[PDB]
Amino acid sequence: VYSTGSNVFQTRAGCLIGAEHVNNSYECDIPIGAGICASYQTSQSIIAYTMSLGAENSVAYSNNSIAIPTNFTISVTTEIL
Amino acid sequence: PVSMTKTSVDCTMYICGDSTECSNLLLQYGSFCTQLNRALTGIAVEQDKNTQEVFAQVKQIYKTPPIKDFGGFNFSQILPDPSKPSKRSPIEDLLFNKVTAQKFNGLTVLPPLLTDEMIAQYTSALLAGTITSGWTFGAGPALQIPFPMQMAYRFNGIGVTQNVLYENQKLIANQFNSAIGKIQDSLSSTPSALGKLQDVVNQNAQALNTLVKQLSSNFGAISSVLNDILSRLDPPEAEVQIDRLITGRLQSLQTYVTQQLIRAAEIRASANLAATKMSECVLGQSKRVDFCGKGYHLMSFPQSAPHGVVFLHVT
Amino acid sequence: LIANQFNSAIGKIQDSLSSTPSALGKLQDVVNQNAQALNTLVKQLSSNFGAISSVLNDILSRLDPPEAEVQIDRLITGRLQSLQTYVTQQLIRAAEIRASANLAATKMSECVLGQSKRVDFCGKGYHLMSFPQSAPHGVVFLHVTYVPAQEKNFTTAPAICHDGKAHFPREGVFVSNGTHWFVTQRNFYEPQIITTDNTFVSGNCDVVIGIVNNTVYDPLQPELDSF
Repeated sequence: VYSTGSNVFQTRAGCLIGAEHVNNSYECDIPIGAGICASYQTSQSIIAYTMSLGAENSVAYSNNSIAIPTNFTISVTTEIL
Repeated sequence: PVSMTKTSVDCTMYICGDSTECSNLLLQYGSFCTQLNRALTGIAVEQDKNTQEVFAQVKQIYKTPPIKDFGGFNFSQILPDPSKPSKRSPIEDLLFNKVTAQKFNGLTVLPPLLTDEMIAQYTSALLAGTITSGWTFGAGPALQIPFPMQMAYRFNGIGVTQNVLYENQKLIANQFNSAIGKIQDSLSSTPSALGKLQDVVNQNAQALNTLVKQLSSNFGAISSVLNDILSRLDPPEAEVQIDRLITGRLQSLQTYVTQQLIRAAEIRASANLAATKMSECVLGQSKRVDFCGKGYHLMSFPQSAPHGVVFLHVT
Repeated sequence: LIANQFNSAIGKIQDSLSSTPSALGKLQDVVNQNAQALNTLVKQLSSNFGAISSVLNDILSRLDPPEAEVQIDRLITGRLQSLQTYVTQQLIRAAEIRASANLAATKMSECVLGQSKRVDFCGKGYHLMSFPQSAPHGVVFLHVTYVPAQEKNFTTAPAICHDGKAHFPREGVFVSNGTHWFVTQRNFYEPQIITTDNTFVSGNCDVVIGIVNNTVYDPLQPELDSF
């Protein structure tokens, strides 16, 4: 409720104080908005970051390539309503 | 429709704009403003929940190979363009162009959580997974497959021998390409199709404005402006006037929040329908009739829209 | 193997539900909501609403029946408005719970008593079965599902021209390891010798793109030749 002149960060949501901007892209912990999420990590302080949406992967397409599995797994999940 | 605009209303400075005595008199009314703030905050988090649950169903981020050898098929109208910085399809650019005030008393808008570029990033990833894996990647690890092979599999799904596909390949591709172009022209021509989105926008752009006009209702008071009473009256009758003013405005605010709750419930129902349609008409092939368009279902592709989703059903 | 994996899965269900206290949040908050709403209703009792005091008796014990009805009017107006707001809130959330209950009943009829082909309606993966469990004010499904793993690379073709005739697989796909050709089902690696009996013939081999030359096996031919 009282200011700090140290480290402001002007995002599209508004002005953030008390956090450090991070050049890396991580998963969203708590939502601020406009792609920007924050967490307490490393010394350790609170950081705000652009979300990393998922691990990048490119499947090797061809016109003569088929992928077939050989092994399987029974897995059980829970769901609550 | 996918979601609606996350609005937010301040209670007190909407009611008693810069008055200490008015805020003090509203404090005698209990905890209404806290209830209103909690209700709108529930709506605002619900919108982001709906959008995230609709689009984020894929664990990875896929992308196309540079070699566009799809047996003669074409996908250039729906695949993303690296030419624009607005890294979308042309069709989504028509969707942006077809769909189209003042901040004074607490009537704020919040930005959405998910920006439109990464909405396009999920859309690209879903398209890449569909065209490179068949329906397998919704059930585990993505597995590569030639495209006309899996089209033959979907004909085997609907009741046609795959024999039919291979001996009649190229014409199918021609028809498919022609069909896609018509859709773009059908969106280039007709302006009245997208009203199912825009009315939603209008249904926020209409009611909100009327709320501001209820600032000019006397409710029996001598004036509609707060400072004129305070510049004229002695408090043991000014309170008699301010009581009327806050009663009328509080009732109007309660009307607004009730209507917003009902609309938000309807939008959530629409979003659940859209999520199920995403899971069924895209990630797999449905045997159910007319759940994914008219005719026996083959395929569908998603495209993004401002607060909305657009499916193309290939039948 | 399936038995042991199933046992391990059940054990990790028990351990995961015993360890994480944050799984049941959907069952928690609704309960909290009711109490919270109920709580603020009683918190509306001591609001004066611009009248003289929040006790009915003190207005009665100090003022006149030609006077006090104005205060009582204010009291009943404020309390009545709060009560009507409450019944609006509860009835809306009741509609929400009805929506969830209809969803739960549809999952009851399709995931449990039958085997649904709809993807992700019965949890992630290829659905096998499900079991229901009772929960405080709610239901908890366990979806038992099937996933693939350990994929490999294989080389394919759409059809095979053996003797001027196109050959299509009856059910499955043609694959090659580089040296020979085999036919297999589409979700588990199990090669077989390519016969007539697992294929069928339709037309010649001058229209289909990507067709290769190979042999098909006649079951009748070693029986006829050896005799």
